[PDB]
Amino acid sequence: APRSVDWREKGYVTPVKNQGQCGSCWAFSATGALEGQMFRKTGRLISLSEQNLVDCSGPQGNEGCNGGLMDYAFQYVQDNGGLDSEESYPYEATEESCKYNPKYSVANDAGFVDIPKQEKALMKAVATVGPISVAIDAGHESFLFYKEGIYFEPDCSSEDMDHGVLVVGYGFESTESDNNKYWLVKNSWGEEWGMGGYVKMAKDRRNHCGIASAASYPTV
Ligand SMILES: *[C@@H](O)[C@H](Cc1ccccc1)NC(=O)[C@@H](NC(=O)OCc1ccccc1)C(C)C
Repeated sequence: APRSVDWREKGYVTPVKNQGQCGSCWAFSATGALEGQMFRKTGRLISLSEQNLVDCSGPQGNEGCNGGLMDYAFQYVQDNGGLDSEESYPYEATEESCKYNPKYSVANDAGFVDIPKQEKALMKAVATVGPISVAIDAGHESFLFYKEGIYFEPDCSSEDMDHGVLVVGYGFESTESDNNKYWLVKNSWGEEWGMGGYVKMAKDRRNHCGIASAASYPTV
C-alpha cells in the first residue's frame, strides 16, 4: 500500500464541523464517510445532515445525542432511501422529531462494509476506498488539549471506544521515539481543537485507542 494517503487533497472531505454538547459523534463520522463515497461516485462534495441522522435513525438503533453507531447510520440512509444535505437540514445539537424530506436528499447507500479488526486491514481500506469511519477511546484529558504531533496516550483502551471519528488518511513524520506512523483523523469538535480540527493518531502501535476495532464505510 502507499506510505502516505490524504483524501483531503483529492476532494473527498468537507471542512471540520462541530457537534457541540451533544453525543452525536457517530453521525459526524457517518456523514464524513458517506460524503467521501458520494464524492467518489458523483464528483460532487456535498455536506450532509447530521441532524437528519440524530433525529431519524432511532429505528436502526441510534440514540441521538445519547450515542449511536456509524453502521446504524449507514443502515438508516439505505432503509430510508436518502439523506438530506447539511444546508437543507442544519445541525441544532439537540434531538428533535424527524424532518427528513426526500426532495432534499443528496446521498444514498446500499449498505456498509465492516473492516477486519486489524490496523493492516484499515490501512488497505483507507488506501483504496476513501475516508473510513472509526471509533476511538477519546476519554482522556490529553486528547482534549492535543495541538500537534502524533497522539499517543499510554492509558488508551483498544476495547472501550467512546468517540466516533473519520480517518481521512495516514502518513509519517520523524519523531523522538521512532514511532513515526499516524492515522490522519478528522474530529467533529470544531477547527479550534487540535490541528485545524484534525489529529494524528499513533498507527501500528497495538491498535492504539481501538482505531481499528470498529471501522467501516458505506457502499455507494
Ligand atoms: C460521541 O459524541 C459519542 C459520545 C457517547 C459516548 C458513550 C455513550 C454515549 C455517547 N460516542 C458514541 O456515540 C459511541 N457509541 C457507542 O458507545 O456505541 C454504543 C451505543 C450507545 C448509545 C446508543 C447506541 C449505541 C462511539 C460512536 C463509539
